[PDB]
Amino acid sequence: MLQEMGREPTPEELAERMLMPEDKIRKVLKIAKEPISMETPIGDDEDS
Amino acid sequence: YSYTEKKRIRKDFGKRPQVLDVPYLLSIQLDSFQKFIEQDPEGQYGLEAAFRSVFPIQSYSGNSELQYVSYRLGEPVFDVQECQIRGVTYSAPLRVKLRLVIYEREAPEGTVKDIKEQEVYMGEIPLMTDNGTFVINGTERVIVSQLHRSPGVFFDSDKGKTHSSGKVLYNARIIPYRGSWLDFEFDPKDNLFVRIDRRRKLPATIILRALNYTTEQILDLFFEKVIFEIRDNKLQMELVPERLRGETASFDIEANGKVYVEKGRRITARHIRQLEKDDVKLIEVPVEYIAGKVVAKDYIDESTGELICAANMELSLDLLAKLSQSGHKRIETLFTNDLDHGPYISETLRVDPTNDRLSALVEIYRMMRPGEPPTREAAESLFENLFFSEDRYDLSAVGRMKFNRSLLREEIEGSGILSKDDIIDVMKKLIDIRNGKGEVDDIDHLGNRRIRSVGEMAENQFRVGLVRVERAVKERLSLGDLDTLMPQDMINAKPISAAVKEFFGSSQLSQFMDQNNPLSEITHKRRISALGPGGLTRERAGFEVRDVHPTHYGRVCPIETPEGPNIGLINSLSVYAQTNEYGFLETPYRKVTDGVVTDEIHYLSAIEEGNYVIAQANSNLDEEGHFVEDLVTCRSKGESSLFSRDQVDYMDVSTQQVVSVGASLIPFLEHDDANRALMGANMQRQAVPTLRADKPLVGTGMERAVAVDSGVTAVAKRGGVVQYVDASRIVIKVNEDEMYPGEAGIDIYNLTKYTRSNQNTCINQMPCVSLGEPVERGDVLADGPSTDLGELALGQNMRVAFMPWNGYNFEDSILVSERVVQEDRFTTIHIQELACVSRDTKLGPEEITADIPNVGEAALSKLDESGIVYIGAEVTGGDILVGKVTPKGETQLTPEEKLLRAIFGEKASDVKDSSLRVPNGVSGTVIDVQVFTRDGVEKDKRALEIEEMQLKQAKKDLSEELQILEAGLFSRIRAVLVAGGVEAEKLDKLPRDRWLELGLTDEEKQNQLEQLAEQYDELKHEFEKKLEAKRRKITQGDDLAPGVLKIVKVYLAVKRRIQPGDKMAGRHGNKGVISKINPIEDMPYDENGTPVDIVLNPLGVPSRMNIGQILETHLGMAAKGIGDKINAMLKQQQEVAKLREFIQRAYDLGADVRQKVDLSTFSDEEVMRLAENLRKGMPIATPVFDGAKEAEIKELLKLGDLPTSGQIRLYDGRTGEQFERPVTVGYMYMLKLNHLVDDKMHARSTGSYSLVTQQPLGGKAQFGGQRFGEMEVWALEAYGAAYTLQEMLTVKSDDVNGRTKMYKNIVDGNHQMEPGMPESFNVLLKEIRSLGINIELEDE
Amino acid sequence: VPLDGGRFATSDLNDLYRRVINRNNRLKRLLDLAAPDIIVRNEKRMLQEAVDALLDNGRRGRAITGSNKRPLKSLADMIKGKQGRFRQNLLGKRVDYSGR
Amino acid sequence: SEAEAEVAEIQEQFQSGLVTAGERYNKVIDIWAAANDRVSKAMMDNLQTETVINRDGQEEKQVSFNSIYMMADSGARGSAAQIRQLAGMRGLMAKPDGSIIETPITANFREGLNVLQYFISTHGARKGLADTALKTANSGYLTRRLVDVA
Repeated sequence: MLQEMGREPTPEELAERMLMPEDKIRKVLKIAKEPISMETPIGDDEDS
Repeated sequence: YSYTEKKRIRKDFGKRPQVLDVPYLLSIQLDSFQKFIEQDPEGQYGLEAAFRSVFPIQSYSGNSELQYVSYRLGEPVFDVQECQIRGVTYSAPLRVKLRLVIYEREAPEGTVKDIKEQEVYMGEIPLMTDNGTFVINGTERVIVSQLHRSPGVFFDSDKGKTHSSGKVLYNARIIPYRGSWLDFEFDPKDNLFVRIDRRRKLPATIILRALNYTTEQILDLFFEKVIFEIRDNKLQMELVPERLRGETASFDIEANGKVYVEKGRRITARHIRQLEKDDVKLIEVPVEYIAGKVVAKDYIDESTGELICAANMELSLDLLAKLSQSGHKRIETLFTNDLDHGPYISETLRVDPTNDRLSALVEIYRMMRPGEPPTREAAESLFENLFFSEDRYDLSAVGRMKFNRSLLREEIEGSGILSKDDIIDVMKKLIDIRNGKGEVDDIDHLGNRRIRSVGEMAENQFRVGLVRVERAVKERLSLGDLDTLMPQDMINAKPISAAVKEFFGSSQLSQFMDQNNPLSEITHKRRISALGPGGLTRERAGFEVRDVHPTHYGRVCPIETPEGPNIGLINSLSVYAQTNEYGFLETPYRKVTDGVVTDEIHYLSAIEEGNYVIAQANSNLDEEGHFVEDLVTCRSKGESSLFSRDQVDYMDVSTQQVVSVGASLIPFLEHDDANRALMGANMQRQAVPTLRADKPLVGTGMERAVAVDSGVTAVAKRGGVVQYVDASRIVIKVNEDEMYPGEAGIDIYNLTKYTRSNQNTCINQMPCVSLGEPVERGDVLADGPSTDLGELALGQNMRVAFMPWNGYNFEDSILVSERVVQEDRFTTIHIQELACVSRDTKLGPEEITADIPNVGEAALSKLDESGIVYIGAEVTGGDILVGKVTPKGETQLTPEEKLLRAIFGEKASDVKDSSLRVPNGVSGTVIDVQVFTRDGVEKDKRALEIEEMQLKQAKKDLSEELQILEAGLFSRIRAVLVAGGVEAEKLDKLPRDRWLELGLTDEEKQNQLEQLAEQYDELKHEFEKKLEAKRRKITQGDDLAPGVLKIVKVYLAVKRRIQPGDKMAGRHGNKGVISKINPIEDMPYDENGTPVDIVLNPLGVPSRMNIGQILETHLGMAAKGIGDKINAMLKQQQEVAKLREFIQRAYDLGADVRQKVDLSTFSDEEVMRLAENLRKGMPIATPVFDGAKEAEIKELLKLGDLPTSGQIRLYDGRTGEQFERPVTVGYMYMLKLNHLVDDKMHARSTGSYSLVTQQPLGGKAQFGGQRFGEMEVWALEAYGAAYTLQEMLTVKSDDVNGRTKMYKNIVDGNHQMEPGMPESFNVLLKEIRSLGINIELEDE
Repeated sequence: VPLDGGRFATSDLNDLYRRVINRNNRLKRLLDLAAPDIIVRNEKRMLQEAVDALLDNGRRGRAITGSNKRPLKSLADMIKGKQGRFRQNLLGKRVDYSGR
Repeated sequence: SEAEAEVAEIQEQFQSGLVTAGERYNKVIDIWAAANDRVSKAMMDNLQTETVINRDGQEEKQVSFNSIYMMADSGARGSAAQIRQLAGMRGLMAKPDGSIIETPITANFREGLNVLQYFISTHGARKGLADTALKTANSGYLTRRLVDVA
């Protein structure tokens, strides 16, 4: 769809083409990410 | 002069005529960007460099490959403003032209084959402003040019490596631009060795054998063949006379029949000269001379094929006999004189065990691949891949060049790939250095060091994205179908763009900029480091590189450090310098000829400089002759001294070019120490814009250019006449010639009002200008937050005294009056924002609506139907500004509350609060807000209202735009017709479009009629597209995260006024902190009852010595005095000519000033308005080094009719009487800071805690407790406060039961203690036991 | 533990137990099946690897990272250095009832 | 001027080739140090008791009433070398190499530095500053070790 479009297709456009409704799109979109490891120093310097 | 100069003139006292007007300043960043983008045909850079380096790419067959043609970028979808609005990165889209070329492999390359010569979108690309920045999620951010060690070749030696030796070892290092590294090294044992990438050692000769190679040609190469001839019994041997040089004669070295030399006798230069003289090459010599010498080459008996002696074998006399017998009355041998040409090679060779080339190949493999079973092609392909493959290896012929020069070749270019001659020439040169001829390199010298600008790094990221591409490419090429597989059927732009993102948001350099101060931003652009990948680290780095090198001069400001662990690592450039195109530097210099300084220029390197001999601009010319004094301070060789006059190559231009900008702007600092200088220029950046724009009156001169080049302001892009004005926009008519013919020449500028600084401070613009006035191009039209008339205003100048007062300025501390507070002048603004989200939950959607339970209606009052605040409201902590609620479950409770609600009996809610509220401890003003809602989620009531308001406002603005434009063009429409007949009122009253029927001169004019028709339609068409595009731009909803249904946000307005604790400083180190404001009556004051503004403690100066602040003070009293002369003359309302004399006199006062000016040139109201501008005090420029002089402070305080001592009898605010002695008085220009108690101080009673450890938190933002270091505990170790110890160990921190106990006991009045045991203890014990041991407690 | 997005945060450790238990599962699973001991060896070397890396990740072999490419904090590391317990949170400590 | 004529003479000697370079180094550096000392005597005698004030008598002087000197004599702030910095030539300068430079400073803060003179001040300035930043860790490390024993 990107090649066809040249840009990012929307949840609705793919709700059409993937053949299922925006419920499940937005649903799965809520789900698919991973945990981010407490011990990361979001303090750029080693303080936090 | 120019218009804005005329309005306010700053005097100057530099006298040395400068040659140069400064360049543009941020040229470097924009140029690297340009380089990266710009379509280089041939010198491939950045993009084209990448595609060229990589493409074409083919498959495994010999049919199919992919072929570059060209590329293109598009316009951005989003303008700049919508991007930072939406929190969107700005960028441009990308197309590239690809040709899927294949070849008929049945044919040889029967190229009439499938071709998909088409175009491909992939990935947008963030882009630069016309100013430099990149916005990321609407976050203007900056990335900085770095320096690193230039590639190539670098030699050195360490002093003391083994303790028994305590001696030096010479060693080499080299790298390419790309690919693996390589290391030559000696040992103490006079042997070269080798390692790659610091792999383990090798005798270099192993690899030499690896190079298709034999020992024969070694010994041909490195050494001469010391030839013998056994002429039937006895040894005769050839001899160049200069082989025996400083050599002790072993035997009675003689001739045909002549002794030049006895045994044990040094062969002087004389005997060499005799030997030379008499043409004597061969000498009768003892056979014994040989034994110990080494054969040159493998010799055999031809019948045998067997070595009577192997090559690289010491010689003897049994072998002498044997060889003479075998048919050898000549013997080459190896030359060896440590004086002349001595042994290192054969040492390593006899050490070199690997017998054949293949032993070399395999052991080289085996170090390269230890454990792994060697095969032939493994090692072969391996070695060639390392340094003979174009792919994994390049020099970036800057390298290649450098290597020619490290070899002194003719050439400069080549491949990115080695040759063997290069290698051995390095080997030879290295051993030559070992012998003493030549040197090793230096460090901290700038020709060893190369920059890294942006497009370089962009390019690197780009091509590694092409790696992440090309793997998958190759597979799907060799594997998939060939006829059907489109070029983009394989393409994944995702890792490419994602890596662009990673670098743009996770690099060390991707950074938020400092727009608190145009100084701070612009210098932040002009910062440089050595950090990150291919960089260094604090704990690993040391001292020497932080320090100065002489060759910084003219190229680096040495003044510029952050006062922290980056003591010398960080540093910014200087002023007038430039880059070598390669990534090194240059600097201009005035050529000097015959004594005559040539005004020409040559941007010399760090390297050419030391050769020549070069002069200062401090010199006093002999009026276009030569230098006046014989002993001229010249410099060459990396050092300066005194030489004659015609003896000069070059000269400097100006006395500043060493400096940076914040370094440049401090006057008199030649009279001042450096520590206070650098911390001053540091604090010079941390400044804050005040409410208004007060200038200084002491200057340097450059500040105009800085007020320009940030791009913060408007400019006269083109001169013209002011057309229309507003407090948010201003229109100009462009001059006729500056107006292009196709163009209407009507510029506008819509102006940035109240707006967020990244450090949360207020932003505006305002016209410093009037209407109906001419303007020459480049003039500024609206000043900025910290600027005035195109010049800086970081602070405010005002009154001072230097004396103690009752302890109220004890240690650098400050006292002030109250008057300032009544003038509010050091008052400023801030901005504070908040936000909220409409999510969807498992249970349902979070609802945004005014409806709430348990409603203290007080704050509900200011909310609307949808639960939203009305604009112009005033608030404070805890107030409720947005009503959001959440689908809730239900709960249960204890019998006591059950009975409670049973007697109350309020009922039935299954929804929970999620409303937004002000932080406790804040109060501000409501200004502006915004909602984002999905394109697909319905736009709420006021959401539609706001977007309707926006379509209104925008459509109004664009209506006005095209309206005015269209009037501008209907001007032409009416004008062009008037001299063909006339329809004087037959034209006007009847409708406009029906003028096409009136009097017509049939021949030509109908084309005009239908061209009028054409433009009438064209214009409304252009508005139609404007309308539709803009309206869809406005109405299109939001690409919001999953669950995020819509969000509102809010911006406040807050001000803050002065209070003790708010730091304050000027430009001289002159810090200080406040203890008090003072009533005006308490002011000590003068005979004339004018009290003072500031008092200061004169203790510390003769130790810190920022003495320019004194001269400044003198001048600060001085300058204003003239403004008062004039101000009286204005109120007294005197005359033109009086002031005219007064003033031109005042200008043409100093000794030998460079600037020269007239009045009579100018007309009257010009005089009036500059006089209006100067009444507060005439401003002045002190060039920091060629400033004015005390004679011109004193001539001047005279004219002000003051004590030239500048020091006065004053009287006491409290007692009225005179003090002992006088005190110096005058004005200095002062600054206040970010460091301010309101954002700084904090208290923490009791609140949140940690989770694993139950411990109080840190940070005022989350109500942070203050940690105590353990040395604070050591304190009461030395005191013995066991109970406070207990307290602060246990109850304030960890013990839950303890903290609770204490809470309730205090509210009982009870001040009594109870311990528990810290949670962390047991936590450990558990962890320990998880590590798997039985720790345990021996209970009592 | 979660955040607003239903997007969570985890320790450095949980994967250690996860890999360990899974490799045990593989091991016992393959002991049901009477394979050659070559793979038995390979699995158990992975086992001891995971074990002593849990005890100390960056002691013995090339240290172990996540997607971070930062190495993973050992148990031992938590007891250790300044962010070890002793020096971090047992001797110096945040405190209630104070201000500045 | 005396110093200039003398270094010109020693220049002529080193040109002649009798005297060496390190000898000359010690010679020049010592005589500049003597020049600084003479300047110090000059300025101190010309400041500390520069004040002549008469009481019931022709002339007599006492301790000066100048602000700078009494700041030095109280021990509140200042010191003779610091007053020399503002007023006199202040000694000579060691480059970051650790060497010591042959040509000391001529003017002062009152008159105004040279380009090169301040460019030269930079070296030892930054040297002492990095030391300011980076001698303290030794102290704290040391300290907690010491107490860890005891």
